[PDB]
Amino acid sequence: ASSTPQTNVDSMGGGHSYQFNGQDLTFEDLRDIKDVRDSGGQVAQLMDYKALLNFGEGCEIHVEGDDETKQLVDGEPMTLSEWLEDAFPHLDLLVLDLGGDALWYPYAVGEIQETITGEFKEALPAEPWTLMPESDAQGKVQAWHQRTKTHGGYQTQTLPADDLWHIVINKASARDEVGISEVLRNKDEIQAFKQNEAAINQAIELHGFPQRHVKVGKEDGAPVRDNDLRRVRTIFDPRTTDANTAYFTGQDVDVETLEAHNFDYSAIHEMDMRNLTTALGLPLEAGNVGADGLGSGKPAELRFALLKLAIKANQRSFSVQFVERVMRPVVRDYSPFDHEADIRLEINDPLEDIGEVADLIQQVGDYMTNEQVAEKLDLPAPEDDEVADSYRSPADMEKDEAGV
Amino acid sequence: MQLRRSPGMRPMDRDWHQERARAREQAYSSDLTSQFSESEIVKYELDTAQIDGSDNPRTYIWNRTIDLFGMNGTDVRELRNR
Amino acid sequence: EQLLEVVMEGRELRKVAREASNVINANTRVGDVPIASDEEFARPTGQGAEIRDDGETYTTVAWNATKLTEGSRVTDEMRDQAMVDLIERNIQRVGASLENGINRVFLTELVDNAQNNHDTAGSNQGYQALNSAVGEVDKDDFRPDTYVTHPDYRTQLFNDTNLAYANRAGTNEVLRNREDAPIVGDIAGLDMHAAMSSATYDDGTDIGWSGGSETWGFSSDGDKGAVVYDRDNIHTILYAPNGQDVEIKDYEDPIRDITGVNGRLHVDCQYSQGRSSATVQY
Amino acid sequence: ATETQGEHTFPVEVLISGEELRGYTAGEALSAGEPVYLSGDYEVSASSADGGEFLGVNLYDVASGEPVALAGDDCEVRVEVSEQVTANDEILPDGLGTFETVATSAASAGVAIVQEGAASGEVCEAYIFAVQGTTA
Amino acid sequence: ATETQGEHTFPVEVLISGEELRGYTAGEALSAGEPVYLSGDYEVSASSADGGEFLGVNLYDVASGEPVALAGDDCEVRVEVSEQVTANDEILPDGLGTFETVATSAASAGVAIVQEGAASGEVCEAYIFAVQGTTA
Ligand SMILES: [K+]
Ligand SMILES: [K+]
Ligand SMILES: [Mg+2]
Ligand SMILES: [Mg+2]
Ligand SMILES: [Mg+2]
Ligand SMILES: [Mg+2]
Ligand SMILES: [Mg+2]
Ligand SMILES: [Mg+2]
Ligand SMILES: [Mg+2]
Ligand SMILES: [Mg+2]
Ligand SMILES: [Mg+2]
Repeated sequence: ASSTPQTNVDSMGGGHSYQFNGQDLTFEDLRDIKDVRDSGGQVAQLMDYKALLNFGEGCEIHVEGDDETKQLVDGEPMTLSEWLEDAFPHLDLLVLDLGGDALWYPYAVGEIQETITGEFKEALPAEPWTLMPESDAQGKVQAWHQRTKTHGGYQTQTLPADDLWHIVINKASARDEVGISEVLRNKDEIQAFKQNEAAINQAIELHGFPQRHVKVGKEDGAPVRDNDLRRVRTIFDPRTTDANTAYFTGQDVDVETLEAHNFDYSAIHEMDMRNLTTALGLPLEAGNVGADGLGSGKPAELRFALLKLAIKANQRSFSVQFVERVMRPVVRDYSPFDHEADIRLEINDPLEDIGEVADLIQQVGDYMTNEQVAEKLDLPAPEDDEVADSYRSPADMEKDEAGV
Repeated sequence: MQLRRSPGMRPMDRDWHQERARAREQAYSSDLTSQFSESEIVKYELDTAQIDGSDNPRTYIWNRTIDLFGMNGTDVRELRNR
Repeated sequence: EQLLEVVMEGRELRKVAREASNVINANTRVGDVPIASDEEFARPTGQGAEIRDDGETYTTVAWNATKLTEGSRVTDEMRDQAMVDLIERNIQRVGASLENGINRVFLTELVDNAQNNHDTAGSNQGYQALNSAVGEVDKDDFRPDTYVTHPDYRTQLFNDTNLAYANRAGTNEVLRNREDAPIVGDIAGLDMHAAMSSATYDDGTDIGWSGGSETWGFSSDGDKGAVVYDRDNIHTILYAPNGQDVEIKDYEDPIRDITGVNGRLHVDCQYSQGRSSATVQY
Repeated sequence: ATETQGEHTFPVEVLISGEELRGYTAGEALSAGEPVYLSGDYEVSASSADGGEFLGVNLYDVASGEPVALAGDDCEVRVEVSEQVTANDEILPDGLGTFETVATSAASAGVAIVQEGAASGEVCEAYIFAVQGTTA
Repeated sequence: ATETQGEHTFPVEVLISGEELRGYTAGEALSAGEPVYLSGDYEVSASSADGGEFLGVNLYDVASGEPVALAGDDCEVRVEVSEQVTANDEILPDGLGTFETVATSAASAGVAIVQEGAASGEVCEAYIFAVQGTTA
């Protein structure tokens, strides 16, 4: 075969010029994503729920054959997992920030940082709306172009791709190194939602409340002028009126009502929410809306299967890129360990029923090692390797050892 | 100070684009006074729009009063040789 | 499908004053730079005679920064219905207008108050004019390090065989990359070039501006087309009440559906030593 | 009133400064920068050639009967002048959609004062300081 | 212009009320409270006597060529009068950096109305209601 790709990629063109495509977006489009994110309301809350489902449950670092890595780091032994957990103390927060950004924006992006001594400090995120990638003829990122607010306008620079890192969740193809914003992808549905919310709010003000219409004069009678109506407005002024006011009139005064003109804003709101939630891939229930026949049985099981599959796909896509483009470089450059080790970062499932896992262990624990049980149950494995490796319970062995 | 109707501002207005495009699609000729309101001609600056009936789809779609062959609704600019 | 979500830019002027001069971030809108008297020669005297005084005398160059401003006001009906972000566009325009303002203040001081002149009288307008203008400054015992240049002067200079021929320049960079060539910023002992725009100098034709004394250009008898000077001896003094630098503020009207953006900066520009500078004349 | 930049013609923004924007019915078709006067109840029309017909300048092009924004007095405006003008000249509606000087007109008082001078057919900058009506 | 409290002299605040503060280049050195008029493109100079020369009052001391803030139409101001004035007197520039009454001048119309009376050589409080330019 060959040592470089020989199929072309669509991902080359006249830069951030006046053409339109998902990888060709401008700094204005990036700030448009930022404006949707900033401005709050229902749309922001749904996309935050999406970030929390994908990344909010926290994380765990594994190394295949971790114990074999055991080495003196600073006069004391560590394994590579112990070193990584010390290199990234607050990884649960970092994963939520980057995982959030990579759902909103086309990419999460950032820097490695060192101490003055040159020991590793942190992986430091960068504000994704400020940065855009520049790519070669085969679609790989060569440089990062940044512009940012500064005294009296914008300040601009270029950075080499060799010392930033970036992560992409949403892609046009497996070949796409630049990715897609789900905000810009679904911008029509977001605009439609916001327009109908404004339309409902305005319609409630005009039509949701009754209004008094006093008509003055006889039909085909003497005309009443504006100054004449002023003296009538004074008698019926709603600011001066109170609940049990009574009225006395001649025959030629009529106190009519503009009724509240019924319209089903609830059904319109439900329709907007159903459009938006499905556009963002969330279940309808995330929008505080429900439907008949979807609450239980196989209809419930399927929508929750689809949600958990969507989460697993995002989680793996993020996990692989974070290990390959943040953790391995950090191990290679700042660590006594082998960077070619089988590191995994796994992100917790947000929708695990611990009570179901416990009942599973009651049924088939007789076929699981104590370490496999501890893993499913989300606890540390036993301190004794034979206890960890054995199948029958640690308490069931402990009560038998107590028989000696 | 610039209002949305102010002359230097018209090209910024989404509606000025939309209504000029929509005017071109509605017209049968360049004769604006016949086809449009004095308000539209001023507000959307229709003198400056290339209105002539060439962008109206009904210019090209056949719509004969008697059609025994289902020919109506064919658009001549969609044929093999256009 | 949706219409083109785009705007095509206008002409953008060259902005160099912050790099091409010593910038002072002043603490006050008015102030003084203190200046020492020139060096002298120790006088001959007989034995046992009193040594007479001729101590260091001082003066100042006053700065008196003027508030440059630019503003814009738009209705919220327009702002909401716009093709692009109108407030981002007006921010960019306001910022640009104030940078252009600094460059006008700088260039007008630089051209008018330079104390030396080399008159080319047509003739040898390329490298020989730059070398001659360095000579004029050197003859007042200062040494220049920078030059500021008109588009007409640049065009003449890059036609000069001493730059346009690789044999004579010692590199083909001027022929290839014109203004971006490293030799253009490293010529006649000058270690910086500051390419100006034509409109920058104050003709007095612009509204609110009253003109300088010279004509800036290099295409008719008597135009000043370049200035060769010491960058440390020309000061751009910037003052801002609320920071180091240009402030943009978002106005919103208390009553009307009106929003706006207004920029400001205070700038002055003053020679410390006007003898450290020479204009080149057509 | 137009500015030229290369190929392009740009309309000048009429209103430089001030907040005396006020709304009237157009008595006829009017174009941006025209001086206007009261011609009926809240209705404005293009000013005639001497005194007694000025309320403000129209800010945008209108068909007959449409609502008009005026810049009134207490505003600075960009306006086309039909003759050469200089700073301190008082100016007056010209009858031609332009302004002209009081000195040229049959009148003895202006509605705006020239702040920046201009040649015949150029755009002046001026401050509107008065209205004029029927005194008989 | 000055007020006295005990042994101290304080400068008066030239502006009492109003938002009509506008910017010009000074065509000469000017002192706070002087009446000024247009003498070139956006350039102001001290008003001479007998009318045709008033845009507003200078608000702070300036050297020649400096930018000057100026108060005009709709402003309410503290200004030094050349002669005794009373409430409801119309006043206009005196040619001496002060104001004087229309009644005293050769002119027939003022630029400000006295709201609080004053003796000669001291500050009245006045409201600026008009500007005067070259009518010929
Ligand atoms: K006439
Ligand atoms: K007198
Ligand atoms: Mg009757
Ligand atoms: Mg001082
Ligand atoms: Mg002695
Ligand atoms: Mg001496
Ligand atoms: Mg000399
Ligand atoms: Mg090149
Ligand atoms: Mg004002
Ligand atoms: Mg007031
Ligand atoms: Mg007023």
